[PDB]
Amino acid sequence: VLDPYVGNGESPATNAGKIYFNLGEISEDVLKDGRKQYENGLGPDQVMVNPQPLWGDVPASQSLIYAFDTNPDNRKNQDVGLDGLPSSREGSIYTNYAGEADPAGDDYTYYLNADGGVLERYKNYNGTEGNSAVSINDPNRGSTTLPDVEDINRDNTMSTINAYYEYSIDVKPGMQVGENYITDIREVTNVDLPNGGTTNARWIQFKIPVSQPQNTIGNITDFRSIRFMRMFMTGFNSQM
Amino acid sequence: IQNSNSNTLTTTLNMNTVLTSIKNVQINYTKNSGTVLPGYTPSVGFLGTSKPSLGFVFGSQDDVRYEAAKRGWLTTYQDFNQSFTQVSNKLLKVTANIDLLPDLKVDLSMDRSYSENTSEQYSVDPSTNEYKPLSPYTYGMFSISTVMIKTAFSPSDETQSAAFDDFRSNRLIIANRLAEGHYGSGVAIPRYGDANNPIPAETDPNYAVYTANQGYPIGYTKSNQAVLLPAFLAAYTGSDASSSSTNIFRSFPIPNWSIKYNGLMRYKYFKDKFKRFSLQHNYRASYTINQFRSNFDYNSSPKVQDVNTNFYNEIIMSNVNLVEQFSPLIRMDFELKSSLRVLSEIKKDRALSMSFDNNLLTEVKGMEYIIGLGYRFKDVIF
Amino acid sequence: NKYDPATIGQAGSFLNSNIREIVTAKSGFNNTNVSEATDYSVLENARK
Amino acid sequence: DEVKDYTAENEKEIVDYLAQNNLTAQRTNSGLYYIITKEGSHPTLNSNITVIYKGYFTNGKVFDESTEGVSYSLRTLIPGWKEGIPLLKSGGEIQLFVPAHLGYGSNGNKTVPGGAVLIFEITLVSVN
Repeated sequence: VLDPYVGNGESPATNAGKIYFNLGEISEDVLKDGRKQYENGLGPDQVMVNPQPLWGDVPASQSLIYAFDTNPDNRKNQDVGLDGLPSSREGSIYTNYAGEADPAGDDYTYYLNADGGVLERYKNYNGTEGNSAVSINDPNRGSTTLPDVEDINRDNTMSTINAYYEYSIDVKPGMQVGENYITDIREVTNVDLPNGGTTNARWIQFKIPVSQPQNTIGNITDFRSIRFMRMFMTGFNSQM
Repeated sequence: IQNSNSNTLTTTLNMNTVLTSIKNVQINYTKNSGTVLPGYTPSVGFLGTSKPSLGFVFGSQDDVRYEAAKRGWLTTYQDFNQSFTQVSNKLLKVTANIDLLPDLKVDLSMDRSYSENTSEQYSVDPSTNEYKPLSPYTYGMFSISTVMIKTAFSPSDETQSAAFDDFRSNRLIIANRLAEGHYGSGVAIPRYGDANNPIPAETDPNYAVYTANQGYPIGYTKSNQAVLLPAFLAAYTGSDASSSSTNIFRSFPIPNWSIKYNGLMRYKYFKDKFKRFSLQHNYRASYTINQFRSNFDYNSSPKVQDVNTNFYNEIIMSNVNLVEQFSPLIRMDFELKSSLRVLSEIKKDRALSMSFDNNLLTEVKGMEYIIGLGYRFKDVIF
Repeated sequence: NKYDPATIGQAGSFLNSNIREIVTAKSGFNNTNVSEATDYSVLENARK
Repeated sequence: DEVKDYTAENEKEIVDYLAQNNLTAQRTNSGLYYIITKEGSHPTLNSNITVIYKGYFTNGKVFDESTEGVSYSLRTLIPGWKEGIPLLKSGGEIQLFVPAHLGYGSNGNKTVPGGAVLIFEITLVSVN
C-alpha cells in the first residue's frame, strides 16, 4: 500500500483510521430485507413483491440468468440500481433526500463524463444505477454489462449468514515495521512527476496472518469454508 | 440364468414390378430382449440344459418365473435381495421413395424406438410353492417421428407465441376430457370453485392451489403431467385438444420427408443462361421421452392425490422433447452459363423441452442462412 | 421423524409452510436452535 | 371421448348386495352408503388420521389390506373416504359402500376395473 501521509496529495496527520478485513461467510444481502435483488428482473410489466420491501421494488419472479437484454428501453427500465427505483420514485423511500436529483445516492457517472481531477471523476464510477448502458458509444459509458445482483458468488442464492473472522490495520502518519502487521517499508525519494516536479513516497507491506484473527463474528471455528472477503475503511475524519 | 434375443427383420419391398409413384418401401425392425432370473438353484449338464424350458435356452422370453417356482427350483430364502429383470428394445426404421414427377424425388422416413426395463424382487411361498412378486417397477425410453410443421412458421419470441397461447388454452380442455374419463358423467364434475370444494381461508396451504385454478376438476390441475403433456403435444403439433390423443406414447409414426426437385431447369433453362438448377427441402421432427418410469404412488391404496391435489399418474417422466429441423428449409443450388454458381440454403430448427419438474417450457430456436458464390474471371491480364 | 415433507405443519410437525419459501425458510422450523448451514441448506436454482 | 356411466348400475348392485346380506345402510346425497357399527370420543378436511381399514369387492375378493395403523391426510384419499371418515370419532368402525364415481372412477386402475363398487371396513384409531 502507498502511505497517504508522504506524497504531494498527502492527508493531514490528524486523519488516522482503520481498515478492517473480514474472511468467511458474509451476508450478500447488501440492502438488508431478506430478499435477493436482481435488476434484470425489474420493469413496468414485471411482477413485484406485493408489499414494497423497505428499499424499493424487488422482483417477485425467480431469477434465472443474471443478464440484461439488448433492448435499450428494457435496459432503462431495469438498470436502476440495487434499490430497484429509477431515481424518480426514490424519494418515496429515501424521504430525507427526496429534494435531490438522486435521493438514493446510487447514480453512476462515467469517469470521462465527469469533471475535475482523477479522484473527482471516479467519485460516482461505482454507482449501480445507469452503469449498464447498451451502447458503448453512450457518453455515460457503462463500465459493466451485468445486472447488479445481491449474489456475489454466482450460485443463484443470497447468503444471509455473518460468520467470519475479523482482522484490522491502523492507518497513521508514523507507522513503522514490527507493529500493525507491517513487514517492510520502502521509502522512495526522487519520484519523477508529469508536471516536472518531484515527490516523496512510502510503500508499506502488510502481512496479516489468517490463522490469527483479531475477532470472530458469529459461529466460525475453522478455515475450511471461506467464501467471502470484505474490506472496509472507518475511523477517518476526511477524504482518504 | 440370463437370456437374450436379437430379433431383426429387413424388407425392401420394391413397389415396382396413380399410386405407382411409390418405388421402394424399406422396412427395418429390430427387437432386442433379455431376461435375468436369479435364485435358479439347479445346475447344468455337460452339453448344456433345458431345465427351465427349451424355449428359454433359445430365447423364448415367455414367463418362466411361475413355472420355475411351481417345479421347485427357485430359492426358498424369504429375504432374497436379487431382482428378476427383463429388458426389451423395439426399433422401427420404415423408409419409402416416391416419384410423383419425373424430376421430383421424395423420401419418406418413419422412426420409432421403445425401450422398456422391468425389475422386481420375489419370494416363493413355503406352502404351494407360489411365486410372489415384490415391488415391481418399470422404466425406459420412447421416441417417435412426428410432424409439427403446422406451428413451425408461427412467430414466437419474448413478447408473443401463438403456439404457447394454445398450450395455455388446451390445459382446461384436456382437464375436462380427463375428468369426463374419470368421473363418468353420471354426476357433476367436482371443481375447485364449487360449493363442495370451496376456496379455503388464506391460512390453509391449499388456498393458493385452489385459487390458481377454480374451474378445473379436482384431480386435474394446470400442473398435472397428464393434463399438460397432451396439451403441449396438441398445441405444438397443431392438433385440436378436443380430439387429440391424451396418451403418453404414440403408436403410428408420422413420416418425415426430403424433397429434391431438378424440375425448373426442364422448363426453359436449357438456353436461359442456366447449366444447373435444383431445389432441396428437408423436414425431420421427433417426439421423445428420455426416461419414463412407473410410479409407486399409483397403487391400490385409497391415497389418490399428491401434495398438489393432482391424481397420481401411472407413468411419470421428467422431460418431454419436441425436436423439429428443416435441414435445409430450402436449398437453391444453380450454376449459370457465365461460370457463376450460387448455393443458397435456409435451415431452421426448434428444440422444445417441457419439464414437469418445474413445469417450464425451454424453447431453443435456430435459423441459418448460407450463401455461396463462385465466379471465374476469364483471361485477366496483369 | 417430524421433518416429513408429507406432514408439513399438520398437527405436531417441526416444519411450517414457510419451509417451502427461500425467503422465509428460516421461519419454516417450529424448533428453536436451527442454523442455515447445520440443520438445513438452501439453493435457489439447483441443477439436477 | 368414449366415457361410461355407472351411477345406476352401482346403485342397483349395492341394493342387491344389501338385499343378499341383511344390512341397513343410510344413503348420502352423493350416493355413498355407510353403516356405523360404533363410535368413540369430527376429523376435518385438514386432519391426519390413522386407519386399520380393509377394502374388497362384491365377491369378497380383497383388493387392499391394512392390518396395522396407516396414516393418511384424508384430503389425498378417494371421495368416499372424504365423506365417510368425518362421520365418527376415534375408535369407531364404519363400513362404506363407495360407488365408482366416488371411488377410482369409470376407468379404475390396476386390479380394480372401471365401474367397480368398493366395500371398505374402516377402524379409525387416531385423528392426530
